[PDB]
Amino acid sequence: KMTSFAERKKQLVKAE
Amino acid sequence: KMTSFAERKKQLVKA
Amino acid sequence: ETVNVKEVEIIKLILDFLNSKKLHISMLALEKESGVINGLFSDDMLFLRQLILDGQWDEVLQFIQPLECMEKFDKKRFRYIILKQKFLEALCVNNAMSLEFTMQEAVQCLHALEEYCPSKDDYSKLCLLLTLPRLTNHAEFKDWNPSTARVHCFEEVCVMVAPADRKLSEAGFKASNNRLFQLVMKGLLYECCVEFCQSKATGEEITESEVLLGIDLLCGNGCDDLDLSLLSWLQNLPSSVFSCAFEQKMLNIHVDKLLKPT
Amino acid sequence: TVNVKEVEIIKLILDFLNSKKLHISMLALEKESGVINGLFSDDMLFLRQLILDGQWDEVLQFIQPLECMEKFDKKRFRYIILKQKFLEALCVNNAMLEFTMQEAVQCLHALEEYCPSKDDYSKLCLLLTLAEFKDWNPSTARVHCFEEVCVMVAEFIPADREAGFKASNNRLFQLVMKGLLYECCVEFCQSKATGEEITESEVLLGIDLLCGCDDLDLSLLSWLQNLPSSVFSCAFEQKMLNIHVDKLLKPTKA
Repeated sequence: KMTSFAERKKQLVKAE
Repeated sequence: KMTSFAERKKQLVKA
Repeated sequence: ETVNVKEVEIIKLILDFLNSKKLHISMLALEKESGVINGLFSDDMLFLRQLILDGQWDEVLQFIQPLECMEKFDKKRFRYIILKQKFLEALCVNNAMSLEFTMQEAVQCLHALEEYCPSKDDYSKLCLLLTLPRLTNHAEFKDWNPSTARVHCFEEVCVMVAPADRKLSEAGFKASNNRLFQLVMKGLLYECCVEFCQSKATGEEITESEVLLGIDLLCGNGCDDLDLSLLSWLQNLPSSVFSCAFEQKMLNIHVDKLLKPT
Repeated sequence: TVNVKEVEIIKLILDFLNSKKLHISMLALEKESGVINGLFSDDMLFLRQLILDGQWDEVLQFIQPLECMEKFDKKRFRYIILKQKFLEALCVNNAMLEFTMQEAVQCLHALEEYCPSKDDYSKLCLLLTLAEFKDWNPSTARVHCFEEVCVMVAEFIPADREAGFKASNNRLFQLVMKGLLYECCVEFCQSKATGEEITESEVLLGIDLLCGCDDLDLSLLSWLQNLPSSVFSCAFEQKMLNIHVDKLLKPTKA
């Protein structure tokens, strides 16, 4: 499994 | 002012 | 290069922690001593809270009766909760008297609760508890405190009553669920990262397991602790490793739970 | 795969309550959790709970086996014990069945033979007419009394040792601030990786103490792991860090 800072940022901003 | 990171460990050790 | 923090918010954090660990006597002591309450309730919600925490059940009933004839106001469950707490307190007074009239009071509370009970089986369980020499001899009511039960009753009542409060700029902050434990673990991770960066630069590159097993929650190696080194280090740094895909390992915590005295 | 004990967290909270002198809450938490911040022998803990629960004659009977020793000041110990007893008696008398003035006068003349100077006792005699030094809280007074007797009885009552069970000093504050800085660092790393401009003052202002509900994970640690070892020694300014602490609005009721 791989994840990036940009991926986490987009996961957070697309969840409000 | 000051620029160091590897020196931070030594400065903390000097105590 | 300056940060402002409020001690009242730290006390709100530790209040949330005490509530999460069912240390409600400590929580009430801390509230009445420091004056702070985690959350912003109405001027009448504070009165309802003080009534519930002091055992003024008849006053609580006469206080919400103006809200009886409403719409989504579940008066059945509200009166059930109130009268059930009243009956359990009368029962705890009765079984510890061993008498006088506390048995009469317990049976009167049981008859008053006879109607608002959600099911006849729960009423049978209540009348069965009435017989036991200690209501704590039941698996469900084994660990049952008056203070914790009153706090749970207030938490269940406010969620149904809320029915307003005054809006403010930033005076309405609560403490998020398990915020102090989260901040403590994040500070421990900050210490781990600072140690990993000070050691990796200082030659010996240990595996990430080393800095995680080197966690010390009680004693802190950093006397000043905040050097503000990690932020300024990230400041002047090439922006290519920020777009570097990394591993998504999960953080496994094992909590040694508290052994509360009975 | 880490180990976290709630007892250590409660010790941090105890240290924080002692730093702000919230001793009623500290004692309530000690009693409700069974946790004591610090190392103490089985006898020192007994003396501690005797002093905290207000058992002064029992304390005097407990420490009497040590008054016969040479290197001991049996004059100041009884002095402070009977002084705290007399102050608590005067306070419980000041409350609006009364026979407590007899006990107050008895506790006063019980410590007359133990004061260092006579003018101090003379001033103490004037307290029966009232509140001239009203930071005197019984819980705080009992804690100070236990500390002042422990800094002298521990020579005969050994600690059975190290101080590896004490919750340090202000450690809860340090860990909270470090968690805030971890949140700042992760918001910075997310910003400069998603194509957003960012500076140092904005991430410092973006501190949400009560909670930006960024969940907890070791993502930054894995990013440090999978990052080359040739950039971990850079040149950056060691900034002037200051934390203004809005102190407590301690109410007036007891």
